[PDB]
Amino acid sequence: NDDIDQSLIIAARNIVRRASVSADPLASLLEMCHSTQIGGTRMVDILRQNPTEEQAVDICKAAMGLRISSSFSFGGFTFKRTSGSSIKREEEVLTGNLQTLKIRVHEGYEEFTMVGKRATAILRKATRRLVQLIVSGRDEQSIAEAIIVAMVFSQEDCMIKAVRGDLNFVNRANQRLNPMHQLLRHFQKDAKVLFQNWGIEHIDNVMGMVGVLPDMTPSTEMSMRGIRVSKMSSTERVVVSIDRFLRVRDQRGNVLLSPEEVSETHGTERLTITYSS
Ligand SMILES: O=C(O)[C@H]1[C@H]2CC[C@H](CC2)[C@@H]1Nc1nc(-c2n[nH]c3ncc(F)cc23)ncc1F
Repeated sequence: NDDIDQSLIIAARNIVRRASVSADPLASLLEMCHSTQIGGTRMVDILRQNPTEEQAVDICKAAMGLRISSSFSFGGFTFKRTSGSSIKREEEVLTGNLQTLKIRVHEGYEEFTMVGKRATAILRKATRRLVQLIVSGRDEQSIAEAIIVAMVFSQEDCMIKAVRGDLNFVNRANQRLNPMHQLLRHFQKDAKVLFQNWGIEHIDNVMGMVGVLPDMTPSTEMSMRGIRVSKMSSTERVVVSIDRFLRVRDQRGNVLLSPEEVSETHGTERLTITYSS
């Protein structure tokens, strides 16, 4: 039933936002999920039996020890590893404003699939290197957003040095964002410099694959390095941890979800959401 899911998501998102601004968001979130009711039934009972995988929903599921999708969310996009592997190595890099950031750099060749509300992509990358990106979204803006995420996700030096400012982004709870999100929010405010310094190259026009330029204009002759455009599976469930501030981590310690990665809501629920604590 799609009506339950639509309302569950709407409820989950509101709960995570309202909990995130608490002193102990995890406690606050557990209180809200126990008493809030969707269409009569208690929410806890829905999470236990509902198959929906969503950022806010999987946060709530994780909060009560339920298995969730191994995939992780970054910049709104759901990354699933199709091939390859990497390992973590806390490096320290230098931005284009001489600000130092301690970043978890991933070493190894990986293949991914990015999925978003308004764009998808296949992303090949390796140690601080974007090999290939085949984005395919709704329109210009939705596709640019997907490329910005890919560039920041790649951890390439040109992207790091493309920073032109001091990164002091905070969240609803007025806490500093972790490095990778600091970079992301900066290049979402304006990706002008990022796209210039990324670099262009000559492309060999193949069907479907169309190139794109730093101004977001196509070309069958030249495109940006590794980035192509186009037009148009199973789920592994795994145990996950959650801490005070609703940061969900897999066993290997990588942040799968956080309040920072939940979308905004439309708030036209088909079922009855009574928010009790
Ligand atoms: O590293 C983390 O703790 C999180 C942070 C928020 C989302 C992202 C990006 C940073 C990351 N989560 C995860 N990242 C990765 C990953 N694999 N290969 C990568 N290359 C660069 C990168 F940058 C992250 C990754 N694999 C599993 C994850 F679960």
